Amino acid sequence: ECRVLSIQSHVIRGYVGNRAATFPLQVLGFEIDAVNSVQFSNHTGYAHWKGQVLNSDELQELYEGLRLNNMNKYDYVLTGYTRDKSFLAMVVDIVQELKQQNPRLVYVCDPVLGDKWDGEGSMYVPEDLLPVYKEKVVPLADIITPNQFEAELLSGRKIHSQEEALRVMDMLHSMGPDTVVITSSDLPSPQGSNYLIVLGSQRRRNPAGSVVMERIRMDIRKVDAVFVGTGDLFAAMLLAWTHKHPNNLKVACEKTVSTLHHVLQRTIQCAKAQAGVRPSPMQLELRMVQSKRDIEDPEIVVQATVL
Amino acid sequence: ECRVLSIQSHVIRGYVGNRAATFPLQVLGFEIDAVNSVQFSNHTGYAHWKGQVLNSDELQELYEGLRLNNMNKYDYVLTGYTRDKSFLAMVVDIVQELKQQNPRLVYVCDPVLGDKWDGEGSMYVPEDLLPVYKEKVVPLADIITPNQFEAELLSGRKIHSQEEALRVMDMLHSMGPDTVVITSSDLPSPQGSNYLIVLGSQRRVVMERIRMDIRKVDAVFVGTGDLFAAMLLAWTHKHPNNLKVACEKTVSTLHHVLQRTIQCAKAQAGEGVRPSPMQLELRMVQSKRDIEDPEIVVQATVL
Ligand SMILES: Cn1c(=O)c2[nH]cnc2n(C)c1=O
Ligand SMILES: Cn1c(=O)c2[nH]cnc2n(C)c1=O
Ligand code: NA
Ligand code: NA
Repeated sequence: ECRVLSIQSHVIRGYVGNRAATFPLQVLGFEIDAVNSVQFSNHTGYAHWKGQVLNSDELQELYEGLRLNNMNKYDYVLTGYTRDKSFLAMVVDIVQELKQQNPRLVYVCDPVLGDKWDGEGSMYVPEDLLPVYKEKVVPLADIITPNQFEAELLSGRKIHSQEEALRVMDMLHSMGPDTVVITSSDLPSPQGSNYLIVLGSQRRRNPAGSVVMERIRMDIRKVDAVFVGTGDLFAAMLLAWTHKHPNNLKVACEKTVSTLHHVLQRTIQCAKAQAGVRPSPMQLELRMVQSKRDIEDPEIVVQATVL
Repeated sequence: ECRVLSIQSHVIRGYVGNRAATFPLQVLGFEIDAVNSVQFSNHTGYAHWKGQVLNSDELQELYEGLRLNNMNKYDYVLTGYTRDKSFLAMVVDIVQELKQQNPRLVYVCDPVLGDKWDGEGSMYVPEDLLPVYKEKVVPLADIITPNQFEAELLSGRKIHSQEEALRVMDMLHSMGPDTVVITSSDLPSPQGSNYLIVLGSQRRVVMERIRMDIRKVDAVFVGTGDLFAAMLLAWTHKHPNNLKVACEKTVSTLHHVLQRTIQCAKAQAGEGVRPSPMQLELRMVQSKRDIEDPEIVVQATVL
């Protein structure tokens, strides 16, 4: 089996965090264990929400149970939105130990920090997490999925073009991860302003022992709606597809993105049908269960360009 | 869509409570929402375990979030192992309101209280819960899945035979639930000493009673009851007026999961060697196909 330790948020209603990542990965045959970092009624995008949060001591306690039972052996660790520094610090110590047990362990990290909605975006998490991500998390990460804003904060350099983005990706590689994917863009696109850019870069040592790097690009059609959990789903699927195609970033990224496409298209349709009228957050909840078939064998609806 | 609110335990490693009921129900297309009554590193059958418990106040606030957003509309509610009196009490108040919100809501309840090994009965929860189950839970439930021991405790009458079991089930029906299934019993089967009898009764007035003779296994699995209730919910949903088929698919599904689980357990633990709780964890993920369309391997007989 292939074991994944996913430490993310949980909601009763809806799909974000572990709710967005668990079903798909289970459907794909992964033994995914879910540590819920928070338990809320629904995501914070709704008008109302209530719930509890897990603290760093409780996380450590849970890991103790696993350790005591000699069940602290994983192939992958997967994290995303993290709200607290001591929690993030604990996540770091846990990954560090799991990597000692298994040096081949792959840590997939979605470095959630914030986004843009003008020019100079804003953060979604305490600023004191940035230094921890820079000095502790990223260095341990093997695969990261920052958006442009996050790539800039992590690298400490702004991005105004594709070449600058690639330079940032090289900087991020030097910080630690062999696979870097700047998930969202807003860089010029030959197809217009209705498209966003996805850039991916993967460094690996081939059979002959040569260290090479593969770079790809995708121009994805934007959507006129605010979805939640897509980044969590993107990271989970990237994990799954790079696992299946370890030396082919292109195919891995094309399947990840296509899976997202099918889920979002189905979600958009159902959302509209449930009215007209801008759908509510509830109606825009990802149609995960209904996308089982697309998750298993996604029809490739987009092709990446080689860089 | 068919929404299900499942209030059960959560474990990081393994499959029990919500871990045993969610994946299968999702695979089957249900929009199941999971309220984790606890979050443990693994079930209590291991040498060690750590975790936290959700208290009744936390359950209420989580529900408040749903209510405030008008997301308190469910087609089903699913509960199982509960340990606190106050938590269970909070659970009935919620089902109470959810039923007020949706009169057609079906409440599937697995009355976890205890079980009888050799002959004597052992309790799994504080006895201060029995009164709550009898007086408030069961009366609210529409489908219950007690083993023989639990049925005896709920009805207050002992069972020594099949017809006494059916009379107890008639008693449980009068208490409220239209569907009653005795998932496990000490009753004898002509199939041999290695089989146990399962009895089901559904009211809809017409009554449908069925019987299944199931093979036993010299191994202790955790989460099977949780999975049984989830699947019974799923299949009774697909076949609402046919307890016979709903139970054959439910039991057939468990068979495939346990069969696969036992084989992998022995493969990991050499022949002759008794598998550990870790090796005995249900092989849920690998049973996706069996959950979607279970090959029928057991026939129920209409009584
Ligand atoms: C996007 N998103 C959310 O909106 C959210 N809300 C609560 N947890 C959450 N998590 C983990 C998340 O990733
Ligand atoms: C059988 N069983 C257990 O033994 C257990 N232990 C902790 N949660 C548990 N749940 C939800 C359960 O169903
Ligand atoms: Na992101
Ligand atoms: Na039981």
